[PDB]
Amino acid sequence: VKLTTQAYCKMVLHGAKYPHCAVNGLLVAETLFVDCIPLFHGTLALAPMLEVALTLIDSWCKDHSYVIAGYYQANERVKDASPNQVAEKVASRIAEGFSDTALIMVDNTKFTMTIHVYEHHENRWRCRDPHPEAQRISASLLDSRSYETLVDFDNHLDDIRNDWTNPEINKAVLHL
Amino acid sequence: SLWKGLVGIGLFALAHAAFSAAQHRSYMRLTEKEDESLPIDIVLQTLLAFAVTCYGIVHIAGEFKDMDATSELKNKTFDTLRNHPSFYVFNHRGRVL
Repeated sequence: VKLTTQAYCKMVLHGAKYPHCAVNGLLVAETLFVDCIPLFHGTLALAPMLEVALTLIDSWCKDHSYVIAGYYQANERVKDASPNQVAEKVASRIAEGFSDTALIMVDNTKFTMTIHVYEHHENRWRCRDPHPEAQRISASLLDSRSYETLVDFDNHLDDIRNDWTNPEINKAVLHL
Repeated sequence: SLWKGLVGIGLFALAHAAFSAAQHRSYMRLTEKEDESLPIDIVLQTLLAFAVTCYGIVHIAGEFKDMDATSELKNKTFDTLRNHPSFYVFNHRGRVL
């Protein structure tokens, strides 16, 4: 049950690039979470795009021997932290194929220097307790004003030429 | 914006033609001939001024546009459509900063 620096980085980055709309993304492990994906922003109570995103990311992650094992949502309003039906459904669907996946919701009422992890473990996604350098990395890159070249999936559906893996940010944080 | 200069040149030349022709007319009424027509040069000058001026004013007149609505919808996405400015609310993450 580990937090990867780049995961948190991409996560809060997506949270900041669309700061007045609710967002979800998706963590991919091979429990160690290994890479975040920003996929959507907007309404999010609509299946088809979600269904095809899940399918495509499966077809692609098999090639590198990764499985998803992880969700995260971040509501639009700051003063709210509650696992709305949608995320519950998506995490019960992911745990039908993994049976250990964990749900995340960022508090967002601090949003500077946050996590609220749940876990199902036969319970309705109940809470747990807190388990650095990545914080510094986050702060620096945020003030680096770089979130404007972070592509999500919703962008990919308009301009196919993007790359939802965005390895530029990966190598960038690697240099730090 | 060279077509503007083209039009101003046509106008200037046309005015020069009008001046030349007025003074020629005065010559006519002064020598009491009142038989002859205008010299060719003036005619050619004014006519070319006219043609050139039209060819330039057509360009600078403006530009046509399609009458098929969806032409201007080719480049557009939900992000513009969704905002609804008259229903804005600010109790969100940005107020942190």
